[PDB]
Amino acid sequence: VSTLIPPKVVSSKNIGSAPNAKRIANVVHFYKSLPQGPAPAIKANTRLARYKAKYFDGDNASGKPLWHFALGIIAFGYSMEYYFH
Amino acid sequence: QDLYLRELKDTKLAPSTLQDAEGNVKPWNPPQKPNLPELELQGPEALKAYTEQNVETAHVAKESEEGESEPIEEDWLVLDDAEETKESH
Repeated sequence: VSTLIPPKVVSSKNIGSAPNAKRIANVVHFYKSLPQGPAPAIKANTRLARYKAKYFDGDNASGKPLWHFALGIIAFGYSMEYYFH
Repeated sequence: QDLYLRELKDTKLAPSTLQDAEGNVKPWNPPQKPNLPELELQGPEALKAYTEQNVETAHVAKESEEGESEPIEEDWLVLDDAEETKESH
């Protein structure tokens, strides 16, 4: 008999139902987000970090470190091969 | 003119008692004094609704109703109903 008032009732529930769950999921991660490679930490030195940076990095990612390890184990084992036989 | 004067006073005297003089009515027996002034005076009221329209009965306008001073229940119910339909826009 009178005029009910829909057009300003969105205060109680934000428009949409499915994207409401994703709103909180995607709005919160943008605060603590790296602008462009912040704190890359590409430089380190712990007597083995240089080897990791030079060979164990994703830029090369080749089979050369495995061959170097094989050569090193051969060099180490030559001495005890002489010692045993 | 004999063809004129006698017919003239004949056409004057015959309705003289009818209209000019108060001699009821001579040409026809039924009375006219208590018929058109009196019986037919209610004729328009007889054909129409007597004592119902000629009096022009005036009905005072009924007071226009409203929400009947409901400042809590009506507003809350309207808001809840709009909330029910807002999820399915």
